[PDB]
Amino acid sequence: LKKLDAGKQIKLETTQVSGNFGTKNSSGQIVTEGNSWSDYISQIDSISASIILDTENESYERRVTAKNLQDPEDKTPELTIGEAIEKAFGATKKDGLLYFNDI
Amino acid sequence: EDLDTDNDNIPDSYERNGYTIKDLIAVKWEDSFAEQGYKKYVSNYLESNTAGDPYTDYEKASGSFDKAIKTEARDPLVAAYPIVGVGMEKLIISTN
Amino acid sequence: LESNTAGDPYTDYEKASGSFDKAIKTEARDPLVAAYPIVGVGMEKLIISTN
Ligand SMILES: [Ca+2]
Ligand SMILES: [Ca+2]
Repeated sequence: LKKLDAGKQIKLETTQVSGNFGTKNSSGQIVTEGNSWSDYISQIDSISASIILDTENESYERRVTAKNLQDPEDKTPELTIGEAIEKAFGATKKDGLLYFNDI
Repeated sequence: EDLDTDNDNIPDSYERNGYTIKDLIAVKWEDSFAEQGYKKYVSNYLESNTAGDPYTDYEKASGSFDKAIKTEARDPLVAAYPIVGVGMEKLIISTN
Repeated sequence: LESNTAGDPYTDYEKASGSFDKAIKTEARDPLVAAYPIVGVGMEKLIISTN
């Protein structure tokens, strides 16, 4: 409790976030149960980069597939950083500069 | 000499002599192939999964599984395997 | 271009046809008026004690 008075900050670390997504069943019925995100989480983080936006009222984080030039059998497209950003946040090119809405 | 016994989608002469994966089909091994960056795979044509893990020799070389798998485990002889121990960081002793 | 235009589990046909759970309010038969239960919990009695 004395480490708070010196002004050190309490961190709220939150690990694994088990949950579900919604698929379209063969009867037009959206189902949530059995569709564990944590199944695909391990995959995506492996082949991707992590992109975050500050936007000082609310933050946005995205994941985008990378190429890994050292594999010939990965026929995934290749992206420069600036190219990734505009697709990861729906950004626009007003003048070649990238704009979020007007930022 | 172009027939698959273990049905792993890899003909026996390929598995026995040498093969890599191109466009997700099994083609035979050439030494000029290593230039672009392919790897030389060779496995047991008498076993669905040569390494013994739940993934077949095809799947391993193809890379068509859980992509978080370390790349060396794509070799049908390097078994995909999670090795987990529990380490300790803080040691607190008390009398309460 | 959509199985269920409104987004609810019922298809645009089913909505207009009225061939579903008949307790659905009739305006929700319009494939644009989403069938939707909106439930809050109200309070009637407020008792405060020290026990
Ligand atoms: Ca085999
Ligand atoms: Ca075989």
